[PDB]
Amino acid sequence: RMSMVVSGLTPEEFMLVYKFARKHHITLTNLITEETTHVVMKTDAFVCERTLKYFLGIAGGKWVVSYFWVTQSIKERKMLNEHDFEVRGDVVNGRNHQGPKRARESQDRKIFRGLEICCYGPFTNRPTDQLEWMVQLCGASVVKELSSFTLGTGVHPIVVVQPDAWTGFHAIGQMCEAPVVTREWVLDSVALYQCQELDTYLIPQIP
Ligand SMILES: [Co+2]
Repeated sequence: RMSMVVSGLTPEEFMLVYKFARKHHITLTNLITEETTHVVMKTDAFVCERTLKYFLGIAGGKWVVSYFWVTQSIKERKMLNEHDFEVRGDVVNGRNHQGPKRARESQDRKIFRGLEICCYGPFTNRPTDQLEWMVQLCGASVVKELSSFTLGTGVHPIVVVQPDAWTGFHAIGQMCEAPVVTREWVLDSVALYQCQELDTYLIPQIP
């Protein structure tokens, strides 16, 4: 049916979503799950802040719809089409790039097609498991330990790291034969719904 999650709103804005939820029998909740159909983002006149419910909503190929969908529907006294209120961007993508759009559609071809991803080392604003769930949702396979990468030709190993959090290293290459990228690779790739070329995110691996 319809399950809504909400992001970046104030209490008085949450209340309007609540009103809208009651009028149209839409379950409204706090946490985002697979069962959620809609993510309601706060936007400007339709770019939003990159949030966890934003990445996960896109990762699930959901309706990542601007808060304007609600108030306009409240004002026009019926459920408007999500189509005309869907979010277009953030800071990885200004105004137009169609992150959520590529995603609602593409579910056949997922950006992390046949990939083995390892979120290695400490992580901060984005928990290891949230990045893992994100990465899984885009079609990848999660590896927990560097030595657990499949010894088979068909998959490509990637090591995702968040530099700031440690005090990972430049010595991952010493423990495995995988490209090591910064977590921004995952975040952008998901934001934009297009697998980013590892090139700009690769980290110095010391021989
Ligand atoms: Co290849």
